[PDB]
Amino acid sequence: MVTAKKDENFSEWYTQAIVRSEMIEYYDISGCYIMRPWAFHIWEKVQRFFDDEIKKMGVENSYFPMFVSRHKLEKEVAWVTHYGDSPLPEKIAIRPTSETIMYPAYAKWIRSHRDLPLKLNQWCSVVRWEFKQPTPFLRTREFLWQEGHTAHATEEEAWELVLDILELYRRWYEECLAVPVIKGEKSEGEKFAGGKKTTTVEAFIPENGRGIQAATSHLLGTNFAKMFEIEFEDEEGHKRLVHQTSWGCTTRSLGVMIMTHGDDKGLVIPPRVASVQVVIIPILFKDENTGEILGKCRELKTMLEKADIRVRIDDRSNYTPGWKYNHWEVKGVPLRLELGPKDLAKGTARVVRRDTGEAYQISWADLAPKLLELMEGIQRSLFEKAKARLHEGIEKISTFDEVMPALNRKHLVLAPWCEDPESEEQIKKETQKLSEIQAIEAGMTGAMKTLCIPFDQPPMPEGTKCFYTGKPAKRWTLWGRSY
Amino acid sequence: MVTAKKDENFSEWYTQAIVRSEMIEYYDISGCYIMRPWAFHIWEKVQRFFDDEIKKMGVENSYFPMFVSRHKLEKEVAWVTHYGDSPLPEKIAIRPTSETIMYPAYAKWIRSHRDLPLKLNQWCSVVRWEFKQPTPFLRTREFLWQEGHTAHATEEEAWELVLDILELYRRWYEECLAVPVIKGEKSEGEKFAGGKKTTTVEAFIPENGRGIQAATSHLLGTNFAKMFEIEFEDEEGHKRLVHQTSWGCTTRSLGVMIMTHGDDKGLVIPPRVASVQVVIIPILFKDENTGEILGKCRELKTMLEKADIRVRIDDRSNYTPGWKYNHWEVKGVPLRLELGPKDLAKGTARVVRRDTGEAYQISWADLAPKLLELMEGIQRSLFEKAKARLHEGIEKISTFDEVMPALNRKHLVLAPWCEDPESEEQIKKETQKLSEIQAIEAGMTGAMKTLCIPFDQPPMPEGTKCFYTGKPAKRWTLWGRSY
Ligand SMILES: Cc1cc(N2CC[C@@](C#N)(C3CC3)C2=O)cc(NC(=O)Cc2ccccc2)n1
Ligand SMILES: Cc1cc(N2CC[C@@](C#N)(C3CC3)C2=O)cc(NC(=O)Cc2ccccc2)n1
Repeated sequence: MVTAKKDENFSEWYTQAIVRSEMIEYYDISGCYIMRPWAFHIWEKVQRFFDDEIKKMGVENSYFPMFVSRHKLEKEVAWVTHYGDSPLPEKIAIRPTSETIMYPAYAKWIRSHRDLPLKLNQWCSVVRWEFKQPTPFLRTREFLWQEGHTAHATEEEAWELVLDILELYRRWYEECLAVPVIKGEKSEGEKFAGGKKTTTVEAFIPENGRGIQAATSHLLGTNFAKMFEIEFEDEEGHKRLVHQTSWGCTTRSLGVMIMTHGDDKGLVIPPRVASVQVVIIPILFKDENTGEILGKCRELKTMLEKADIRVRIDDRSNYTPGWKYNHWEVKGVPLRLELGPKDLAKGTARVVRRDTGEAYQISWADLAPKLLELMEGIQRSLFEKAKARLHEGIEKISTFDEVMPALNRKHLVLAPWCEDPESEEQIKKETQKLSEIQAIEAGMTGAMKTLCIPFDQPPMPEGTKCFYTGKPAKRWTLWGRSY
Repeated sequence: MVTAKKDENFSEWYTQAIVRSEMIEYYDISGCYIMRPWAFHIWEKVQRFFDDEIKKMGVENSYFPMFVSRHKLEKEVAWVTHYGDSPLPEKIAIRPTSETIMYPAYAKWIRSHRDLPLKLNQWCSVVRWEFKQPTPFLRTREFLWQEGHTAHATEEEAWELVLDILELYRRWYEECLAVPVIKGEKSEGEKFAGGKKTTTVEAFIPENGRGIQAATSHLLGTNFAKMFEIEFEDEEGHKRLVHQTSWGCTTRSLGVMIMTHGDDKGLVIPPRVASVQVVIIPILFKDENTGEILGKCRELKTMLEKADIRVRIDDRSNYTPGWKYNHWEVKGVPLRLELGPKDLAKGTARVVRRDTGEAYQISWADLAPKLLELMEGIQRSLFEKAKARLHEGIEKISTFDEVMPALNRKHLVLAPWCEDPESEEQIKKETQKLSEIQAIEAGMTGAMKTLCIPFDQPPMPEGTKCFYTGKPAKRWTLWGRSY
């Protein structure tokens, strides 16, 4: 049983939810966590979704080495310096990302416009060795991801791909994980080092008021092509720099999903990614025809699987139905199906949905289409409720004086901004200081930073001033405390 | 074009075959190679096969960290000692294998016999940092693999799983990759450190006479359970050690496939793993109805894909058909389909098989079933020819005096052996010395070691003596030079 309340001690709630559901195990190296099958299966599902989608775009998978030489990297990094006891003459780094590993090869492979576009992806893990507090799934020292890297003859084609991938990330979060996200452009201070423009999808954790970057898609432009001499010839033979993109998304997505839909009973997993969509729990009275009940459960499982419903029967005789109900609730199975002698006699089954607890009596003949309908209802309900919480979590403001009250309500702020990079640094420092003072009156950082400049922009009145500098505002920008 | 001959300079042939087909790219860290899509797709195919098969056994995937603490590992390793410039207080190692990473968790997770069997697998890369000459695919410093790890209430159930997995590895090599392998038991000196009994499938490279371990499946017994205190209670409450297995297989399999089937024109890829099974090459005379020809090629592609045949049309107008024929031969596509105006007029297509060059004229209505039949014929032919070469490569001998002649014929030897571990060390040293002398008369190591003790044992006459010690022979053992 989960016993911390999600709305009272969120940190303890999260730990209990992911440990008691058997998703994670701890490890004696800080910032690294074991992903057990209950979590890993969800990763496999979103991996298959994204892989199928980028394959349709002509992206192909590959595998590049986990090590990068010092001079290539330096053209929060873990450095290998010894094999056994023998020092290496040049230290080598574990990849935090693979631009410097892949792009010398790109420079070799690309010669003609006929070689473009080049589109590669790899599924691997990377290491970003930071000393700040790690969080299971959300912010870890090693994490699983995919990184895609493309090169194009024109900036416009590269940008179109940046946005196509960002839309795939929106679908990963909203359509698979039922997590609402906001598409936007990163600030100059927050964009990828060396890139031209970084786009992002941002999510929100209401219980601690924090934004979090859900995935990222970078227009690198010609910057890395200049760095690595990646050029192509047109048909007349003139050499030009390629235009590049890089994009990535990680197991952070699972953590965001967990935090968005979980409740006081534990996990709630959206049906579209749940490894068990329906758990069948037979009633096993000592004084019943148990073989008949179990046989009917097997028949129902076969029937549901013909509709591609993922089913598990928990026929263990050493646990009670009440124990099983709690067990699979903690694990987030979206539907429970109960079958006992009285149901058998009626030709029906009792189905309980995990998100609301509502129960249904459903005839066996109706079971497959009704459960498909119910699972789409659960998926949409999880998304719509999360989207309403996202909406309620964003305050539209006009001046910096409104920031700290809004942050104290654990909200994000949407504010007109002049987009001066110095002003973002100053806002970060000032909000951190004010947060510290408030903490001392009270008995992760308190700084507010930009999350993104949203693609969907409210109207900007003619003389609207920047909320911090008073200079002419340029765009509406989303800010908050952040991971 | 490949221009080194496979039977004249095998090393150069192999390099040309894997580079000119765009399977590999070199890298500025020795022993690490980039896997380009043409190779990576084959890895994806065998990964899907093996993953589906172990899922049917109740194995579930997971992900454990790439780092292991020094004391846990030490309860050819690359050591991380710094993040940026900050030294760590305890150095941490990159996994060469994950027993010491996973089994503390196993000890925590396993409490009751009801928790058994526990069956986990992960797909990842590992690092074994050796200074010997590396070989693309076959012997690398970092390599992709899967490692499976199971725990059972009895030794017999664990052993049954060891053999079930070994059979899956036989299917991986023989049924997917059309590479014949020999199942056997490793010698005491060659078995997994800490394990009870190691089983193996061994393959053979005729051109350099070398055996190579294709995959491995270990009965760990209770040894690691003792090391890590992995115990379970029976229903009456007595604690007993679990019985464990570990097994692994790597991208080495791709290299073995390449070496087994390739020819002087380049790669030959078995249809069951070829990412392009049929390449359609339209004839594109300037004075023809090119749109009609290309339209028919599209129709044929759709028809073939309804039979799950993997098809690519090479409709590039800037290369000749002869250029395309060579291009896709070098890449190992098992079937080429040619279509020009005269074929269109006849309602047929011309199909050329990559392994033998035989051509067929096939009606469009017959195309799908005939090509399925032809691909199964190519697959079986590749396997049967490789199996005959394996058979011709093994000499059954009686005394050590016959070893060096057989090795000079680039053969393996099957010999009666007393199985004394000291005798294996002495045979290794003696054959290395004799090889060195022969080298100096002539203008990788020359040592002969055990490859395995095959499951399929010839009859052992009553008084048969060991070929090296003259003591009573115990079993027939397969020896050769080795990777
Ligand atoms: C699990 C996960 C995810 C991500 N990040 C980054 C942005 C990104 C996005 N979008 C990546 C480009 C794809 C993402 O997901 C980052 C991380 N760890 C770290 O920064 C290291 C760390 C560890 C402990 C505390 C503080 C920092 N850990
Ligand atoms: C690609 C690949 C494969 C394998 N091995 C091992 C046995 C095994 C089997 N069966 C593993 C258990 C699964 C296998 O495939 C091993 C390796 N590198 C190494 O030993 C490191 C190395 C590098 C250069 C020269 C010498 C040694 N490199």
